Amino acid sequence: GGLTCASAPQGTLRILEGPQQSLSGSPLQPIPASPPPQIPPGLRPRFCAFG
Amino acid sequence: VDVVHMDENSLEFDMVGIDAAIANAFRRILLAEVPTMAVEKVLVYNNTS
Repeated sequence: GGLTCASAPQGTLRILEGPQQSLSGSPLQPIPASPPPQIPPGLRPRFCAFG
Repeated sequence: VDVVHMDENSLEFDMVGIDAAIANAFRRILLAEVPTMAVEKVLVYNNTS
């Protein structure tokens, strides 16, 4: 029950949970481009010149 | 004067050979000088609207 002292420890192993692999996909997923505005189909002159 | 299309509440015609100073006079008398009847005084009682 004396509990004598011991020598100096050489190395200290650190145990830790691993990096989060297979979380990010190898291609990227962007928000798609909002489309450029279209001229709508079915546009015709509705105004006739009077008389 | 060549009348093209006339029906109820519309008319379209020509005036060949008249200058702008008489044509504009006809236009500007149609818009602002030909008289009509229209409501002027209103006498309310219980407009609960």
